[PDB]
Parts: sequence; structure tokens; C-alpha cells
Amino acid sequence: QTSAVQQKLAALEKSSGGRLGVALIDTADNTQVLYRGDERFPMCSTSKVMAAAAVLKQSETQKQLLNQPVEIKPADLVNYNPIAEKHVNGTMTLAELSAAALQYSDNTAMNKLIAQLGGPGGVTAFARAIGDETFRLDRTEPTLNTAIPGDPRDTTTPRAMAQTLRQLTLGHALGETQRAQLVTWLKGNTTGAASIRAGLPTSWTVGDKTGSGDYGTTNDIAVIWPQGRAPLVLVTYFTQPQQNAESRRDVLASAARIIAEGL
Ligand SMILES: *[B]([O])([O])[C][N]C(=O)/C(=N\OC([C])([C])C([O])=O)C1=[C]SC([N])=N1
Repeated sequence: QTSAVQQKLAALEKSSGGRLGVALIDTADNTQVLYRGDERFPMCSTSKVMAAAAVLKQSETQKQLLNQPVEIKPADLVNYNPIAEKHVNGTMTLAELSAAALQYSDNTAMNKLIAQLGGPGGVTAFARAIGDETFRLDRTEPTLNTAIPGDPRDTTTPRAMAQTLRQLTLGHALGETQRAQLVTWLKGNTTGAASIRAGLPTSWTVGDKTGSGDYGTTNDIAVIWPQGRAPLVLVTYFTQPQQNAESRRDVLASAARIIAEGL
């Protein structure tokens, strides 16, 4: 039970020196393609989709929540804050925080989403509420990116994340307006052109959230609207043996290319 596609992904992984995890859902026929689909990987910033979605869910019963100001203080800045540092000693709304977290991967923005949900466990609780029994968020930014091999903290599986991303962006885990907002945010991501998108035909529309961390952890989760067919959901996770390993977005592109060529 090893397909040509899975054999190619194994070949790619071997040449990469690291560990690769892939999960595809083709929503035309609901079929799946997985590679290490039930192994755990550090999420790094791909976890920001779950936090933003959790806040969107809260906004379904609070029409003004996304307009609520949140104070940003100097002490709130962490390792990567390109948007929040512009608002120090001021405020950002929860919408602005969601956009910054998703489209620029601002880590201070993520921490405010996590706080709005009552801590990392509030993010996990939302995951469980929408059927994901695998996701776990245990820490805030920036320590949730330590990505230590064998550490279960702040991990999920490719299979679980693909399923959840489908429910969030194409399914009914969120209200219609909230689903549309999440899709809009993902489609406007600034960080993804070298990752999954780089492996797919350019005519296709992609909405994604990247992740980066220690152990050269390089991730991307995407919803894809190909030319001429139903949407796809694709998760590509990659992590390496050495703590100081360099980013390998090319490996994610290569995985996406193999998946696309298998359609
Ligand atoms: B998320 O995974 O996109 C947040 N990423 C990080 O905090 C890390 N790097 O982010 C920048 C600075 C944008 C990058 O160079 O990829 C990070 C945390 S630990 C590590 N080695 N890099």
C-alpha cells in the first residue's frame, strides 16, 4: 500500500536529509493522499490559523469583537513583530491582530489572539470543539517554535491539520461570513510564494499559512483552487535533525509538485 506518489515523496525526503509529512484532501471526491500522515510535527506559525479561527468563532456571538482594541506594550514584543511594533503604546483591533498574525506571521499578534482565548489551552479547546482531537497548543510565542524532536508540545499531524483546514475554510466549522474572512486572510498571505505555491501551476489560486522554527522546521498549510476542478487542501510539514538547520521551503514546493503531478 505504497503509491507512486508516496514513493516519490519518500525519495524527496531521503535526499532532503529531514522528515517530511504530507496530507492532501481532494474535495472533488474526498480522497486523500498521505505521507507520514499520522506522525506528529511541530506546527510553528501554522498554528496561527487555529487561533484566528477560534477568535472568529467567538465573533459569531459578538458582532463588535473584531473591532475591539487590544493594548500593545513594549514588553509585549517578542522575536518577530513587524506589525505590532508600529502600535507599541497604542492598540490593535482583534481583526488587525488576526490579519497581522496570518498575513505577516507577527508573533506578538499571535500572543494577543492566544490571550483572547484564555491561553494556549483555549486554542486547543477550539480545535476539539470542531472535531480535531490531535492538535495541541501548549505555549505562547516564541517558545512554541522550539520544534524539538520527540517533543509533543505544539504539534499536530498532517492528517488532522488537513481535515481541520478543510472544515474551517470550505466546510461549516465557522459561520459563512467568518469562513469568508478566514479565506480572504489566507489568500492575502505575504509569506507563501516559495512554499506550496511554488510547486503548483501558477494559474491556481492559493490561500496559505507558512511556519518556521528551530530544527530548520519549514511548514505550509494551504487551501487551493485549481483551474478546472474542485478545491484541494494540502499540508506540508518538514523538520530536520540539527537545531540550527536552515529553512527548506524548496522541499515543500517539491512535495506540492509531486502531489500535483499525481492528480
Ligand atoms: B512562524 O513559524 O512563522 C514564527 N516564526 C518564528 O518565530 C521564527 N522565524 O521567523 C522568521 C524570523 C520570520 C523567519 O526567519 O522565518 C523562528 C522561531 S525559532 C526559529 N529558528 N525561527
